[PDB]
Amino acid sequence: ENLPPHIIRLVYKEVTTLTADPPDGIKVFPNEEDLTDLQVTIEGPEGTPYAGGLFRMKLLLGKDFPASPPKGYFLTKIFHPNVGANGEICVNVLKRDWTAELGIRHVLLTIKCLLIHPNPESALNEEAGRLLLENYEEYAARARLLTEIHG
Ligand code: NA
Repeated sequence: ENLPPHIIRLVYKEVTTLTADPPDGIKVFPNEEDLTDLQVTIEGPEGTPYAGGLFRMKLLLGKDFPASPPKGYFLTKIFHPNVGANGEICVNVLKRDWTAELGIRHVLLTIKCLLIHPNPESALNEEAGRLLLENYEEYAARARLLTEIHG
């Protein structure tokens, strides 16, 4: 398409490998019609305020993938410093150490890991970031309540 044939091949193969052998806690649900839009679920890790939740999310392979990371959104509502009001996952965090040799597997691991260790210094959710830093117990409680409803 607007993606080079070698990127198409590499994406399709990497998505197949993710269907068969995903990171623990992660499942992928490829769309046969749009290679560029990938639905994913991530289990809220134990030992975090997201424990027990199943978080639906999607990746959109934009203009400049793999020069830039895919765009990520949580579809499951969440109270997390790095997730904005439309469910967008902070681009600046996803871009840390990004190079074009990275792919979908790294993006999904980075998101899963972000549930365990948020980065409130790059807060899209200003209140989440503030509470995490100033009153963690209240951050955790808000996040646990939302996880009970939405996860
Ligand atoms: Na962090």
